[PDB]
Amino acid sequence: LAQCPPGDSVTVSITSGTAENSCTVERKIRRKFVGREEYLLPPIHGKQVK
Amino acid sequence: SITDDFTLTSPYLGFCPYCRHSTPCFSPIKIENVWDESDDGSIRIQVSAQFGYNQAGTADVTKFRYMSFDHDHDIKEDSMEKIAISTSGPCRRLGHKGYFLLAQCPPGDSVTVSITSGTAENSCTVERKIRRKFVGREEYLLPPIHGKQVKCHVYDHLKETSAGYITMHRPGPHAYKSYLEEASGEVYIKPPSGKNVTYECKCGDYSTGIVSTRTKINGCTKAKQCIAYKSDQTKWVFNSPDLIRHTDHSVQGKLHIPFRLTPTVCPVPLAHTPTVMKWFKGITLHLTATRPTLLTTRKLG
Amino acid sequence: QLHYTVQEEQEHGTFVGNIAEDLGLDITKLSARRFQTAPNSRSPYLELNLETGVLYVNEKIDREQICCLLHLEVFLENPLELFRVEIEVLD
Amino acid sequence: QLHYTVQEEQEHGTFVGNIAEDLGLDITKLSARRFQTAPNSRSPYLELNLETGVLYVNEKIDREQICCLLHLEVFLENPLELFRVEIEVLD
Amino acid sequence: KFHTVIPSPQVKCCGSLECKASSRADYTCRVFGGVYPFMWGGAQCFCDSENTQLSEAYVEFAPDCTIDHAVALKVHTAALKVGLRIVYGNTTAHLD
Amino acid sequence: AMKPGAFGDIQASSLDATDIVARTDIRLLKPSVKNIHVPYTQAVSGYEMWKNNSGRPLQETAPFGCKIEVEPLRASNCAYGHIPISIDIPDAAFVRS
Amino acid sequence: AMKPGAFGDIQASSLDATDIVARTDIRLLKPSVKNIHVPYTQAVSGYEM
Ligand SMILES: *[C@@H]1O[C@H](CO)[C@@H](O)[C@H](O)[C@H]1NC(C)=O
Ligand SMILES: *[C@@H]1O[C@H](CO)[C@@H](O)[C@H](O)[C@H]1NC(C)=O
Ligand SMILES: *[C@@H]1O[C@H](CO)[C@@H](O)[C@H](O)[C@H]1NC(C)=O
Repeated sequence: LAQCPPGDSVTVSITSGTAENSCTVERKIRRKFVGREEYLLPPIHGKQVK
Repeated sequence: SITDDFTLTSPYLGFCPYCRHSTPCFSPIKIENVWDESDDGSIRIQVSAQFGYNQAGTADVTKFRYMSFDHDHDIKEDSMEKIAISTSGPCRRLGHKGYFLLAQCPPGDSVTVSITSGTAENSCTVERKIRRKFVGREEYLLPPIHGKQVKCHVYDHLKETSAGYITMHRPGPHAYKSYLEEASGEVYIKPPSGKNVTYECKCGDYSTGIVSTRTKINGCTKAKQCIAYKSDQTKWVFNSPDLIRHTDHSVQGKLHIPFRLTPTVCPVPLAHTPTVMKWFKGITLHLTATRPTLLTTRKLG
Repeated sequence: QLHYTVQEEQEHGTFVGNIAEDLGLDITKLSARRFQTAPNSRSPYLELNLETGVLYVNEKIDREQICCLLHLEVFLENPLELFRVEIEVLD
Repeated sequence: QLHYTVQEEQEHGTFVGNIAEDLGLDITKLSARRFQTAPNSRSPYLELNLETGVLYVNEKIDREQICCLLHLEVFLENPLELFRVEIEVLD
Repeated sequence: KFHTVIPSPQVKCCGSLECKASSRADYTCRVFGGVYPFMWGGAQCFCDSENTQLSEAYVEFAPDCTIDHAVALKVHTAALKVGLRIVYGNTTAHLD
Repeated sequence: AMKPGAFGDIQASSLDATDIVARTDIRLLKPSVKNIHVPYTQAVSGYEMWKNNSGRPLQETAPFGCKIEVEPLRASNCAYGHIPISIDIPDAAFVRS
Repeated sequence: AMKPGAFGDIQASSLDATDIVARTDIRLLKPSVKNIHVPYTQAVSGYEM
């Protein structure tokens, strides 16, 4: 379970092991919203909706 | 009466809306203002911590001072190379002075200032829309090697130059709840390491006192009906929205805003010369431009 | 926005802080308002009683695995509210 | 581009370089043309005299060498021109 | 471009607060009762739920207005002044 | 006569003047969470809004093909009319027939 | 009959021929800065267009 920036692919890799390998798949993920106003980051003062 | 003596000033804890764990938190590095008015893409950032100064307050490059998270709140120092600035990728740091950074950043929708590794490793992110800027009438990703050298305005990299000032005030109470100790039906003021602490209680009436050791409060049964905070805190703090003001909120001092916007010369591209075809009462211009280039025509009548 | 402290290597089930008392919430209506730990902020070293609203040490605290602060979030219904708790660990 | 050498740990105020002589500019015209350092490229170790156009040591040369070379920029008006000066540090 | 100054909030622990008129640019003021402010350290007042908060807000000039600013002008009837070169016979005179 | 979100929303006699007047549409909101921030909403900067859609300057939109210059404000080299000119030629310039 | 910015702006009988002919609108400019580079502007490749 990860928190990822928007992108058009998903990559899982082993950075420095003996295996030293990566796997990349095509997956379109974008930013998701809760309300009727766009926001890059959740604001301090809000409405606290479900 | 703008002063440069930072021994009279102290950093503070702000309320950052986006921390390392993606939720607002109290942070020693809180982004107050971001200015992007220079023509070379450099930005000036106001941070709740002070850079270029040591723990005591003297001028010391490669040291920055900040506010600790402990209950006996004091001012700590750390080395400067772990201060990182980013918008979408890493940002080059062009200069630093107390409360202020000057950086060169790629375009992005947010501004992040982080303390990387060590103790107090954290970050602060603010929604700030900055974009690539231009000087002339031709777009360019990079400054051209052969151009026109037109006048533009950039932020001065010298920290001695000043763009204005910020007001500095005496700090208000902070009211740490760890100074309070609940006992079997009574409360005690518990100052840390003998530092003097003022308490205001509403036991059955408003009572104010100053103690230096652990002191019983006679009328109060719960810790939530009284508060206590450190006394003798004569260190000027910037007028920030995340701090309760003192009873006397007069302007105690002024601090320079470094990296003033200064005129200079800077090159702009010269586009390809168009081919002109003439026909009776008209011309045809054959236009070639890799980047968007502005063309203007007007009649002389 | 809540400030709490714990000691280094503290025993399981020991007192940390009374969330319901510090927020001024009534004690007899935690279950009616659905007091619950926020799923975004889950701490393996901390656990809170739903009935009493008292935070407790769940697993034994270790700075080497942690390092710093411990972050937790609670949410309440009717009305929908969110609260944040931050814990400092001594050495 | 106009690069030239400076010794390690050179004293403050020692002669370092001559911008005006290498560019064919006289003292009076550069005084009239506002011969100033460009605000982008500035170094704390070097300063120019505003009327003679001579770079000299401001702060003593040390080993961190910013990143490596020393870079400086100057600009003039009527006509608007920008000039770059590069400085080698002999360790 | 204006710079919006939000001063440090005033908090008075269960005692009424009100704010007076100010000569500051676009001074907007509002007082909120029944607050319970928190900072890093714990609660900020000794009083349960009658605490009041006074919030201030105004605007001033941005630090970079010394360069990026606009000037508004009302202009009247314009007068034309010309530079003339007059050659009479074989004598040349330049004038305005 | 300031208007929120338009040009001239903040005005002063000079940049260093203390008698600044503005009518930006600023309003203070009740604090939702129990921190010590001040929540507020404001209209956009009318100066920035004017910069976004200022159109073209008079250096590009001016009749008779003459160029606008500042300090002082003027329009130089305009070719639009006819000027009657009277010259009192000195008699030393003339020669006999 | 070469034309700048259009197809056939450069022509030859073969890819290895030395009798290459072209009419790409090359404009050599006066060097502005005090260096040795050759500043020039050119029409876009008509083959790419
Ligand atoms: C704290 O304040 C008290 C007020 O009576 C003063 O006497 C004392 O010197 C101060 N300083 C300490 C205890 O360090
Ligand atoms: C004008 O011309 C006459 C005859 O050609 C000559 O004698 C005289 O010197 C000239 N005057 C001037 C001012 O050049
Ligand atoms: C205003 O600015 C936005 C983004 O800054 C831009 O997309 C837009 O074209 C501008 N003009 C108008 C008339 O909206």
